[PDB]
Amino acid sequence: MIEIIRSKEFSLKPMDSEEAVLQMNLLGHDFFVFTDRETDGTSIVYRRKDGKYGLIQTSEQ
Amino acid sequence: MIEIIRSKEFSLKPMDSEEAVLQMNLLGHDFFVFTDRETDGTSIVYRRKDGKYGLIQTSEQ
Repeated sequence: MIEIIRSKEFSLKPMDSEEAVLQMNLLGHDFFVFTDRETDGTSIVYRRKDGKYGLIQTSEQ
Repeated sequence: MIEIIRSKEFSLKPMDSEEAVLQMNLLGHDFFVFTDRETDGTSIVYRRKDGKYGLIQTSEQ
């Protein structure tokens, strides 16, 4: 049985995806939360095992 | 060489993590973007291979 774990802080301090993914790779986590200082908005960086990375962008609706 | 791919839409329509993770599991994606209608804020649901799920919450700073 799973638990869905609530966690906000990975790094919230705004940085590029390259920056985020960098640290995503340090944890070895399949994904990392970062905001992009451009707009200071939330964008998540994930490990695309195809040789890419999956970037998501949320600014609410 | 990677590309960081920009994509916002997985489902932005606000739903619980359970709801999101459900569909995360339909894609087989290690993670899924959903907002939580509670506050209508962004929270990402990810596949914790430990038998959990990783939930992230972003409401900006």
